[PDB]
Amino acid sequence: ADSAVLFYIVASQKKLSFDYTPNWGRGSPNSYIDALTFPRVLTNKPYKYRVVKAGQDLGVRDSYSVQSDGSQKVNFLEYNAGRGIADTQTIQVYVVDPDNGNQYLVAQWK
Amino acid sequence: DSAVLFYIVASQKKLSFDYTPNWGRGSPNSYIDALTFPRVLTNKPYKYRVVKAGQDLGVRDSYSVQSDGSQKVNFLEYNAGRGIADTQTIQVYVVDPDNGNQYLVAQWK
Amino acid sequence: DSAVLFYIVASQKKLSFDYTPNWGRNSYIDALTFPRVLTNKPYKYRVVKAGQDLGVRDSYSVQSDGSQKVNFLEYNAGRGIADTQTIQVYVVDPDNGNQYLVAQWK
Amino acid sequence: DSAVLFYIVASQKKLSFDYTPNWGYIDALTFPRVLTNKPYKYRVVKAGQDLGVRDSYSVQSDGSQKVNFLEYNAGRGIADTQTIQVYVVDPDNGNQYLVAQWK
Repeated sequence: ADSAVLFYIVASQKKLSFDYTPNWGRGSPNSYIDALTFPRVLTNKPYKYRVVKAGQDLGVRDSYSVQSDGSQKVNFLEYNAGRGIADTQTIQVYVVDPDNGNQYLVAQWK
Repeated sequence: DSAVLFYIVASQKKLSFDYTPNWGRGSPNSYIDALTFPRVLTNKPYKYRVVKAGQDLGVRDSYSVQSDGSQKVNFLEYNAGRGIADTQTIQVYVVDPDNGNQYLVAQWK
Repeated sequence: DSAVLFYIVASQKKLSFDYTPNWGRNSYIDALTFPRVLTNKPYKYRVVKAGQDLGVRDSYSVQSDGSQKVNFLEYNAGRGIADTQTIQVYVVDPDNGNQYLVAQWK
Repeated sequence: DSAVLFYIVASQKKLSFDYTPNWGYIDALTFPRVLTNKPYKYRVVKAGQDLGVRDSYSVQSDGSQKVNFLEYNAGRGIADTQTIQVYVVDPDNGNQYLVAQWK
């Protein structure tokens, strides 16, 4: 039951809109996923992203900048030494809170 | 409160809401007779409880969520057909139909 | 819901509470006691009997052993409530007037 | 934060925990009474450097759990000069929450 939390948020911020519907970008070949873009990301803090590939923590990188349409791109090339991630691997993407370094899963591939 | 927001993101990828209060005024202008929210949450058919100057006016049935996402709370339905004099504090609570929990969403003075 | 739990651990490193409802019965329910209530704010309680809002009353003191008792005689014009009906008990937040369910009978 | 406190009260009506950091050169961190709803792991970060995750020691009968920094720092304690952050790791999603900090 998550109404108590939702309205804890409404209490703090009356007007809020976000969209973390995952857009998985595919390089060449299509087998590989090389990016993830969110249509509308939270902007209260300059969040960072951590990527996990098949159980391997690829660490934290600087975020690409929120674009004027509110979207943000995570470029997996920046985390994976210049290579896409084969789509048979599970990919986890975390937001990292800059204040305490907390990590929250926001996207998962398979 | 980042931990709570992303708890919401975890369960609800895409969410938009707007409870910026639009205080309606009858005639005379001194009286507030309504409150309108531009875009309410719709996951549950919430209702509204109104407290006028510390007096609990109780719960009533919600007006319809309109096609633009808006929802109106008519204080005439809580205050026996009179607006609320703007010198009184007004508290509006959403009521959770599952457990009857109450959460403040708008406050006049 | 682990994010929320550790949000609490974050704000408050050490915490113990116990709201396991001890109902006071022998067919009418005359009271409800909680072994260990939260004490960060002086909470009041609102009681609803079989859907009927009996409203808010002033709280009894938290006892030395951390317990607090809600006496339904103060809410129901001096009368117990028959187990027939569903009793809901809400904590009332004195800051904003919010209320959260914390106990239910049937 | 009362709204969230009582949401926890709602989900579990009886609960006690104690994460007041017992620091023991700092070799280790002990928590008198950890949550046990999941089998949490811990991640350590030293002076900004991610030491990563290690398997957890068993929760003691008195509810306490010990994090041993020798397992995270290649057999060496951490000098109190540096800031140590300690995160619980949620085994379901891999989320991490800060639960202790040294300066």
